[PDB]
Amino acid sequence: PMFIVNTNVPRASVPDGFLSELTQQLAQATGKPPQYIAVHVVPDQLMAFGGSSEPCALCHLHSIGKIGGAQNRSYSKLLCGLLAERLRISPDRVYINYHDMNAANVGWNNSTFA
Amino acid sequence: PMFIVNTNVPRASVPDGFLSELTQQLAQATGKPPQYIAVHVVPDQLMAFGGSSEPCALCHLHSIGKIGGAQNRSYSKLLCGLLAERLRISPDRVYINYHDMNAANVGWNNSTFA
Amino acid sequence: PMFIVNTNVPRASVPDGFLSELTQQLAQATGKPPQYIAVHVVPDQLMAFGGSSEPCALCHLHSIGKIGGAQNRSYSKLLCGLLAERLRISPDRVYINYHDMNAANVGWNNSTFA
Ligand SMILES: [Zn+2]
Ligand SMILES: [Zn+2]
Ligand SMILES: [Zn+2]
Repeated sequence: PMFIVNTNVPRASVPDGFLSELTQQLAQATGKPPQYIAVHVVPDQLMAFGGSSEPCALCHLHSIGKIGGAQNRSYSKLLCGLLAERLRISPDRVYINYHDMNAANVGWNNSTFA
Repeated sequence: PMFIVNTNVPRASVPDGFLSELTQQLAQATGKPPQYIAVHVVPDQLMAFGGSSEPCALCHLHSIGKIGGAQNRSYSKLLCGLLAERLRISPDRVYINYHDMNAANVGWNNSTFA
Repeated sequence: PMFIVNTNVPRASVPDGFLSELTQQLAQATGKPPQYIAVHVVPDQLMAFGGSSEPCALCHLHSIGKIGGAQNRSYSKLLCGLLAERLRISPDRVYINYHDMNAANVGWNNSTFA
């Protein structure tokens, strides 16, 4: 899994330990080994949500499998919870795009997962 | 809908009001309420288009529906027009990837849009 | 084709000529003219791979065609090779997501590629 969060929250408002928390919780929620989880946080962005520059987040989760209606609801509850608690972003100002990747379309270690 | 533009144009060359203009025009083009539109501009990037570093833009539009051949032509005319007029980027140095998302694959407010 | 690499390697560690090298190598690999290749490098990112903040890269390649099982293995060897040689990133700390785009879903020059 690869998770990116783009946010207008400033860098100093991203708490120490946040990438590690993301990694741990995504490993558990997806069932994937932590070694395969990548996370990326992009603060200080020029963004708006509903025309408003109040705190917001635009995110993507790519995974080989483990994507679907019920799973995605679970991930959203988890991730919006983290963004609210750690970054003080309202859940109704977060979008997360979920992408189920075919193994043949993910490169890693000089090859692909197919 | 959510729109990102990545560009090598400097931040100081992004005019005041640009995010609001994007929001408004995307609402109008997609037919979706502006409260549902998110926009993100990333200036000062290290980028090349066709081997050179004159102003350029690489963009993504994710939407739950409202994506298709004729619609996408209309979005491109709109968005390239805005990038040309406001950021002084030539339309032939803009790529826009259009992604039609399933509602179950978009997280928002602790759940999905399903 | 368009290629983005997001990395925690610092900007000063990105060699002069890297964008040009990516452009030329992608043109050769995809068989597309360099005029159609766009490249984007984003250094200094807050990211982790497997919970670790050692050097890593998270990448995307979007192309209209030229994506598939064998082609993607070849691109992965090529691109991991470049990131190892030029940015000193281990191949086992690189993910590349390959996205085969329909021509009608790529905007350019006020229209689409359809
Ligand atoms: Zn996406
Ligand atoms: Zn895309
Ligand atoms: Zn992707």
